[PDB]
Amino acid sequence: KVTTVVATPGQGPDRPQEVSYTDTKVIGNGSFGVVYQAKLCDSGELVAIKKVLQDKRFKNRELQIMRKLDHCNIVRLRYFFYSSGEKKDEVYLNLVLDYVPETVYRVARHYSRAKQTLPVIYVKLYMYQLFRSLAYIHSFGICHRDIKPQNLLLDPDTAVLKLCDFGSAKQLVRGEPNVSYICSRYYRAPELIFGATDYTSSIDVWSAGCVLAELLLGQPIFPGDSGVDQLVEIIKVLGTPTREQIREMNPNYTEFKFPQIKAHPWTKVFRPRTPPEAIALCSRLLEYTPTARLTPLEACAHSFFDELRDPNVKLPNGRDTPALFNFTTQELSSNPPLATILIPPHAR
Ligand SMILES: C[C@H]1Nc2cccnc2NC1=O
Ligand SMILES: [Cl-]
Repeated sequence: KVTTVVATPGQGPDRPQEVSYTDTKVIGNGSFGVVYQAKLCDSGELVAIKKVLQDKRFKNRELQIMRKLDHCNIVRLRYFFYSSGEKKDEVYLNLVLDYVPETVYRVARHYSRAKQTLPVIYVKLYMYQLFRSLAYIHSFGICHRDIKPQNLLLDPDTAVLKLCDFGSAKQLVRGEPNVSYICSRYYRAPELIFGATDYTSSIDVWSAGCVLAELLLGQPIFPGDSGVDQLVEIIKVLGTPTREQIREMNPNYTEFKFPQIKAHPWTKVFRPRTPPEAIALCSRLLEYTPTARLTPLEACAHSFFDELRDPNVKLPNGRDTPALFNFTTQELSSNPPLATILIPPHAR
């Protein structure tokens, strides 16, 4: 079966063209709808189609955001079109996205089940690209709100990483309140658990730190029973937050009645084989005080990733590393001076 739709390019001008695809099969699910895999008749290239029920009255936040983005470390919106569904009054938005099958989650699971550790070189590669993609979106004031291993797609051969699933993403506006119960639980920042509604894109940074730790440990670092137990799991490592730290998180409620627990030193949290740079970076990601956390750009500048800036660095499969230094002014906006560190001599 060959299907044809009138679809508008994602980043291109607003002019619909005919698009044909075949080999359609379901590969994903969610409250939003369904996700298909298909092959374009033109390029024979594989693509994901995210199908979301559309409230014809309101605009789709994910579409808006997706159309603005153009980055190597973000899954790009090829096309979008509309279709019919069930009732005669229902309209579905379809997002035609890059198809990348492997995920940081599956990759990390293979290692975890083999009682093995993911080689630090990959940790650096993956985390660096994640921080770069976050630096990009944050420069637009856009927060992802769902950073987790499942949302990090991997090309196993090039070690290119791409951020996906902007269904929870939003452009944060100082003054306007945001929902607190957001993000996947293990990767949920502490302020969110405190019911904060005036939070910043630094919640993504917390999430990223959770991913790093998980990759270093072989399992989630804060595996909470629930949204509230999530805080207990956190406390059992960072120790009870101080009254000032709690104040910083902008709480809607603090009546938790948590028992007094002392911090567990980072060096003790990880395997002894763990590089200090990784521990050091982690400790400045997972901080109670939101403003105390590194920005993605600073994180990219961290020493943990120095090896990546070495002119001789190579992928374990012998190939060259993906392009990591081709920054744009947009990307460096939050702190241009960092270019000195981010863009190395040999790269210029
Ligand atoms: C939406 C997200 N889904 C997906 C699943 C498997 C492979 N690639 C994908 N691309 C995506 O954007
Ligand atoms: Cl490789």
